[PDB]
Amino acid sequence: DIQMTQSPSSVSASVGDRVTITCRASQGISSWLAWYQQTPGKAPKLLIYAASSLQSGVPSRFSGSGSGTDFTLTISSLQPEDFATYYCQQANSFPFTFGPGTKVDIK
Amino acid sequence: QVQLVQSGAEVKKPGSSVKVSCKASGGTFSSYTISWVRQAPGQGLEWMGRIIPIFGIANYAQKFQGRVTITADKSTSTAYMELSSLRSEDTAVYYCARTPLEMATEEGYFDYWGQGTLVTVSSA
Amino acid sequence: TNLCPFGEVFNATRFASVYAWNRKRISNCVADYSVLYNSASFSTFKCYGVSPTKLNDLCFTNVYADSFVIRGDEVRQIAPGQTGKIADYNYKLPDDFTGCVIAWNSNNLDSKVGGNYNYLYRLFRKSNLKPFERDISTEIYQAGSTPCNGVEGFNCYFPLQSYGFQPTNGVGYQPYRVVVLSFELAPATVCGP
Amino acid sequence: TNLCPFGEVFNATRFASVYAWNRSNCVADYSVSTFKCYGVSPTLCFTNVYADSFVIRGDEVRQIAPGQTGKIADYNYKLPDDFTGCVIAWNSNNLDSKGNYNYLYRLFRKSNLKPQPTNGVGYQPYRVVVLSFEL
Repeated sequence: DIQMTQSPSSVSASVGDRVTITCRASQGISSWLAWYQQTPGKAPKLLIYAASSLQSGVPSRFSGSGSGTDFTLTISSLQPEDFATYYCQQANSFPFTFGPGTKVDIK
Repeated sequence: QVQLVQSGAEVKKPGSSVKVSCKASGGTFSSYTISWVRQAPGQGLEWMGRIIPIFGIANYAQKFQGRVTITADKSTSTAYMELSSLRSEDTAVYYCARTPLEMATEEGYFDYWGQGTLVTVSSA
Repeated sequence: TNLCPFGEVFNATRFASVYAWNRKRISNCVADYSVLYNSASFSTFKCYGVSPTKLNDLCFTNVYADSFVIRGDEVRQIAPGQTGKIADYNYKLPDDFTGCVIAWNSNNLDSKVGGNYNYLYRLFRKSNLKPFERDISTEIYQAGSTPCNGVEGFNCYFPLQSYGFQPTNGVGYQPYRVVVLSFELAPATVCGP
Repeated sequence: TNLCPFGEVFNATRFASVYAWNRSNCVADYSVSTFKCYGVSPTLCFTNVYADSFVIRGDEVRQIAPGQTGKIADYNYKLPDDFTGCVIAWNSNNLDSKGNYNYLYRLFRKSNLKPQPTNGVGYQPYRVVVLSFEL
């Protein structure tokens, strides 16, 4: 029942830019978070868990932080591979909710 | 290198039920909690309900409670999701994802995912 | 002077689940344990602290027949000192035990076709039970760091879960109706000679 | 009290064969090309360190990644999934310009493992050291 909402989906970054995506939780979810990455025609791959612990097996570019409700995701350099939609979920309430989806893509 | 493999793209008429599976190839049965997540085409991910095969406890989402039941057949390590009375606009691509379990506490943050049974009611 | 009602326990129509084991008190009667030993229906019969063949030769203060139902894999841990799931969250036998443990097959008695979910046991508890403790209270386990204190959910587990016995289940995972006899060595009134 | 041979693994006589990489309880830092590191941030308790050193040209080095798989990676050194380590690839053409070498360029070795106009543009030798942290 925690309706999440990220930054506006329309994000335009050519290559190696800084694309920041921030999602805020309707209720309080402490520091729990799990940022994902929806590559086209593939399953999301976990990027950041607990909003501070970077998942093993993905570049250090995908970093995030925050506390309380306002949570952020920052990309140091947008490699051409990272042209995907990014989702965040909570880990406080059980009815897990995924954000609407911020997609970094060409125009 | 744990990988999860589901069934094919089930095509069933509205009002029926499906028995999509999710084989947890790799990892012991006492360290994952299979969680099923659905994705409508053009819509973000949606979560129905997890199961803990070692404990057997399986609590669902209030939107899907009763609507959806999940069974974890630990004998062959293939968690099963049953979509009872598949109707309305339930046509999506249902994933299965295992949240790591430490000791006896579930952790969330679905890391290892399946490929997705594209359950769609269409000629294609 | 009169015969003890061991048929009110062993021949009972049903046994309470393990997390709420029935505690029948037997006294003011003469007990004949031989029909227990000579019975060919018992899968197991192991007495701790007293030889089974001399039971109807001593005299006991009182008898307590802890009756419950567990699975075949769980009968092995109905013993002093041994730990596990049943012996830690449902029924922990004391280290210095002076009684008997009885269990027999009940596949055709309390295992209905399709799965009998009438029997419950405690997956989780805050700590191990003290010996001879009945934790009938069903409170949501707070496995995680979030004090939900309400409807079960993420890391909020319901402690009572069902065995789900089926006729086609394996022998090692079948319902064995356990009847733990407990004696104490004082005026005594549950003996014969 | 002690420092691990970070000044010797990155500075020695030469680099060993790809198949048998050369050889705890020290202090690790970062300010000792391709600064990018995987798994963990460059800026921290550790249990064991695995510094695999080798030499690969600047063209096939692009295949050294869990997401990018190729023959040069599937046959010689494939980075394991859920990698918790970093990688550093530095220029070695200047001090190792002189066809004779000891690197493995096999493109059919067994199977997939389961753990200056004259100078060529994609043939410039880059020395790559990948550090895998156990914890």
